[PDB]
Amino acid sequence: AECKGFWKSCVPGKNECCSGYACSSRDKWCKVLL
Repeated sequence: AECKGFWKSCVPGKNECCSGYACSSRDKWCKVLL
């Protein structure tokens, strides 16, 4: 099963993004550590 990316749309509490990525409910998108 594939996983979210960096620009994908995710929800808070789910963290569908791949390991190392964070979720932001502010814009409901994915995040990546600089």
